[PDB]
Order: sequence, then structure tokens, then C-alpha cells
Amino acid sequence: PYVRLGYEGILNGAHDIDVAGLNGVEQLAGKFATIGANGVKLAGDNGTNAVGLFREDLGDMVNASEKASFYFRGGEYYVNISRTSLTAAGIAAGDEITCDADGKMIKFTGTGKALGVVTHVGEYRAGNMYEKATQGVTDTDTFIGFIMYV
Amino acid sequence: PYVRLGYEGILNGAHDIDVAGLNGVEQLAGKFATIGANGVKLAGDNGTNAVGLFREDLGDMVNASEKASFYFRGGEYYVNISRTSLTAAGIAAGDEITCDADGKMIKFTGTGKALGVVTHVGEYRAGNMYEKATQGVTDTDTFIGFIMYV
Amino acid sequence: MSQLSNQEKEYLISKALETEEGRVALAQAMANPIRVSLDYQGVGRKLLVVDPLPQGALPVYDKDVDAKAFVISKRGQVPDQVIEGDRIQVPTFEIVSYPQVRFSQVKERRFNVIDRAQQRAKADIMAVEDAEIFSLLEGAATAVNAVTISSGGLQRAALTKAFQEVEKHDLVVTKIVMNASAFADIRAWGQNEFDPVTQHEVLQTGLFGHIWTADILISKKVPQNTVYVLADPEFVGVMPIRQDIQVIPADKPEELRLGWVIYEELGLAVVNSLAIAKIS
Amino acid sequence: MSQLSNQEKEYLISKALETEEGRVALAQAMANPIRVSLDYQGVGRKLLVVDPLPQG
Amino acid sequence: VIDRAQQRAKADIMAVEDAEIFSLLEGAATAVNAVTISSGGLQRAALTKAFQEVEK
Repeated sequence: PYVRLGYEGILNGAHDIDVAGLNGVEQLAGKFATIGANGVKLAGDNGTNAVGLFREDLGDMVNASEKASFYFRGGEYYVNISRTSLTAAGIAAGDEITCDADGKMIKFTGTGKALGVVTHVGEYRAGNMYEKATQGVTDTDTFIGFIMYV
Repeated sequence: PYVRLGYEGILNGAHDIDVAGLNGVEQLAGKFATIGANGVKLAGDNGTNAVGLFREDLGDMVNASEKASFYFRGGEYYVNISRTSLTAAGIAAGDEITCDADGKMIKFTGTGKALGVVTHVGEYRAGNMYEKATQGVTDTDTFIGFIMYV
Repeated sequence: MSQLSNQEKEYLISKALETEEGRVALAQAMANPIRVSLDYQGVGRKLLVVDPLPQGALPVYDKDVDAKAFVISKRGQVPDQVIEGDRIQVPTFEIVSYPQVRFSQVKERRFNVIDRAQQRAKADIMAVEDAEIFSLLEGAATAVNAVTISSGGLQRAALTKAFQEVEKHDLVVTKIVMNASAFADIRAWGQNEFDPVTQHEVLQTGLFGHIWTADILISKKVPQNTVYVLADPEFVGVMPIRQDIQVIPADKPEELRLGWVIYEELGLAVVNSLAIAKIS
Repeated sequence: MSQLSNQEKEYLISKALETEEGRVALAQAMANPIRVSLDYQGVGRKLLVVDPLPQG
Repeated sequence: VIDRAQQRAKADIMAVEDAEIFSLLEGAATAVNAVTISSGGLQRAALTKAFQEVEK
């Protein structure tokens, strides 16, 4: 949700990652969510959000997918439970967060499909809808952002 | 009234006053606009965006919110009827204007917290609410739009 | 000569003309002359920053498999901002008052220089507000030392934290109200017991400087070494502009005083900056 | 981003692109130069550590 | 170097490493501890227990 503030203006205002309660299958080993840099002391919406897929850092931190392009890794088996509040900039748990799903809804922007690359900025984008592909069941084409199912 | 043609910060799309008065099936007492002169197909498009507060000056001219000393331009519940025309293309506030004491919707919040005034731009930018004329109303709006009524 | 009443026709107009009729100016209430300045051109600044690190990694043997360590970073983009104000004045009022012209320009100028610093360093992150520094900086807390103790006591306690970083401090960046009370040393003697006892105020405590700024949040104090830690890029310097020839002066004779800057702020190493919040 | 986007409406920035300026980094104090350091060439070092000493 | 220094000072040894400042050391008798404030006095007091061990 927030593809309606998105369409190339992603990571402004409140965005969740969820429109429906996540599927089963707990993840074992707890860990924190933060999207900040040496602590989240970010309070209020806009700025860097923890929307997008995630990546494990030191395996003690999870954060948003903000790597380099090329050797990109597609789908992942969970998204973090929303702690999006106005005492935060997106999801960032100040306790340990434990995740779940078979994979769930995520947010994709760009002129790709459901899969892009990373420019070290939250979420994925990139062009080429014939060198990229839908994640999840059935073909879905991207034109203004949509919630793509892993 | 049209809401959600605004931009980030506390702002609402343009308000056409068709509700609670509508000149074209009645004619009352005209008087001059000492803001606005810009806009096509009836100017008034940068005289006011969503109808602030209109207050008579010297002689019979009315104008928008301006000043913070030596006769506050603006205030009272005497509002300028913008009639039915075109939304953000036919706002009347740069022409000779007929006012009443009745009308909706009346916007009175500028961008960010504080009772807004009107500059040279028709749209609203942010005053004070205790060092500027207050009409008995305080803005309880949070960032990003949401209706205000005088 | 002699008036008999508080009522005067004389009041409306100038009866004497001098360039001094009263005025104020502050140097200490702005964080921008304190830091170093350099120009930059570009609509924005791009930095790469380090993410959270748990820290630790002990040594292991050469008959046991070598330990590793990693760093994580997120990339950030900072857009430019414009801070500006206009103040609207009636020519008659202005001409007769006289020093009012100078004063209104200097105040609006000061007010813009405060508002640029206020957003960049502090504020919160909203839909019309930024906050660069405040987010990045590392935690430090007076509360560990004691919860409820004097304003003096906090400032002394605060100096020590900086050492940890390998600054060995420089100066403390405090809020104007807070600085006034600490200097005063209130605890309900209002005697000095955390500042030198022969003075009623001080400008060095621990042999380090105090910078008092009103562009910083209330009941917040920040130790950092301002010159290395941040730098101020200037797209445009602050300047007042004056226009008597626009829409509103045309309709009714009016004079506008214009005051503006276009700013950006650079962070060279902002995870050396410590923020502490006062309790008392 | 890192705080509200005011004008940038490009999120790509050419697969990353940044200009020459300071990159933030951690500096911490240490308990390592407190202890004395000296070099050694060998394959292992042997120490003696004191066990219980009977003053009886 | 920072992470090493952090681990090395505090806490009891692991099974891949030996010598950590915290392990090596002894406590102090009840005397060093006071019930009247004097930060200087505690640290001073500590030095004298340490002297018996023959610390310079």
C-alpha cells in the first residue's frame, strides 16, 4: 500500500507492506528491525522507510534491501510485521521482531515487472520488462505500482 | 468543494462555493479584489485557492489574508462566493467579487502547523494562531491535508 | 514645550530623526558562523552511511578457522531546501519610524539563518520538515549518571562522554534557556558547585567552550566538535532583497522586505556527535 | 532517502553516483594501547601463571 | 582493532583464546567500599590492597 504516494516518489509518507495478515510458518531466531544508521532516532513518517524486501546484515539486524546492482536476489519468505507509526519512520522494532509468511505482499516501483535491482535506496526499481519477471502467480505488468505477491 | 487536489503539507484542492450561496441565480453587492489578477477564464486562481477569509478595507474592497499589523487584512466569517465555474481555473478573487456571510468550504490552514494567511500566491502558507487574528477556530489538522471549516 | 496629556498629534510623525532610536542584534543564537563554510553547486548531496553494528569479534587460533567481521551501509540522498520569509510593511509607517527599516531586515535575516540550522540538525521528520543530524548521531545519556541533579551538573557530566569517541571534547552545543540556567547554577541554593565558585557565570567549564544556540531543541544539549563533524555547503548565501514593484504594492502602495537563502548541509562524520537530553 | 524528499523525483541516480566528500565512520577508544605491545617471532609463546601459593 | 579491544578487556576467556583483563584480576576487601561519598578516596583505597600484590 503506498504505491499511491509511490510511482517514483517512494519512501515518502506512511507505507505499510501488508494489506492482509501474514501466512503461517514462524521464523526462528529473533532479531531487531531498524532502518536507521547507528540507531533509529527518526520519529515520524517520510524519510527512509523499511518497506521493500529485507536482507540480514550481521544476522542480528534485519533492514531494508539497500545493496548494489548485479547479483540481485529476488523473492523472500517473509516481510516484517508493521511497526509503522508516527514515532518511527516505517517499520523499526525497538524489541525483537519475529517474522512469518510463505512470502507476502511487497511494493515494486519502476518500469520492470516485480523485480528490479537495488541502487542502495529502499525497495527495488529498474526497467526492462522482458529481462525481468513477475514474482508470484500470474503475469502482472507495472504502470504506477502494485502489490506483488512473493 | 474539492478535496485532494492539494500537495504535501496541509493543503486542500480548490473550493468552489456553490453550497450556501451561488451567484448566477441572484445578484448582491459587489466590491473589488485587492489580491489576484492572475488566472485565465476569470482570474482569482492566485487571488485565493480554496476561499480564506475576506475583509473589507477602505471603501468597498475586500481582500484576503495578508498583514500582521496595522489593520489585519482577512478575518471575520464573511467569505467570498467563488460561484460554479472551473476548479483551479475559474476561482473568483481577482475580479469584482460578491461576498455573503455564508459558504462552504472555507480553508484556513497554510502548509505546516499554524492558521494560514495568503501571500501573493492564492494558496496558503503558515502564520500563527495567537499572534494572528483568530476567529474562535484552531487548526487540529496534522501534516497532509484533511478538512478545515470556519 | 509643555504637554499636559498623553494625547498628541506629535506621536504620528517623527519629531526627531536619528539612525539610533534603539535596536538589538545577537551573534550567539546561530550555529552557522560556528561551523565551517564552503560552497557547493548541485541540487543535492549524496552520502553513504554505516548501518547498525552490534560490535565484537574476539581473536581465534591458527589451528581453528579464522574469525571474520563485516560492515553494513545504506545509501542516502539529501535534497536542497529553500528557507525564506517575506515581511510586508506600509511605506508610511516605515519612513516615519526610521530605524524600523534596518531592524525588520536584520530580524528577518536572523530568523532565516536560525530556521535553516533548525531543520537540518534537529526538527523531526514530517511532511514539511527534515532532520539529518539528529537521526544519525549516536545515543548518550545523563540519566545513567543520575536522574535528577542540577543544570550545572548535567553540563559537567556531558563533557566526559565526548572523550569516548576520541575527540577528547571541544565544545558543548546547548540551547539558550538551558545554557542560562546552567550558568546560573540553580539547585535551590543557586550557588556554583558545578561551575567555578567565584563567578556567577562561566565561558569555559572543564577548560572547554560553551556555544549557546536557539536553533536547537529545548532540553537537549549536544557535545561534538562542530568543525570536523559538520560542514555547511552554500548553494546561495543568505541575502535580503527588497521589492516595491509586485502585485500587492500595485493594488495598494505597499513595500516588501525579502529575506532568503538556499541551503544544503553536509555531514562529514556525524556518528561522533552525541546527543544527551536534560532531565532537570 | 534519509529525510523528506523535497525535489528529487529520481530514485535511481544512475545505479549509484556520488561526489567526493566525507563518509561518516566510527571511532572508539580502546583498552589495547593500555597493555604493552612487543613483537615476537616464533610459532608459540609459553607463559607461567601462578597457581595457589601456600604461606602455610 | 576496535572490536578486539572491546572483547579483550571484559569478561572470562573462551576456548579459542587465553588472557582477558577481567579473568586475570582479583576482587577487593569490604574496607575499600564506603558509605560516605568521596570518589577519590575509593580509588585511593584500592591502590593499597593492590600494593600487597606488588603493583607498581
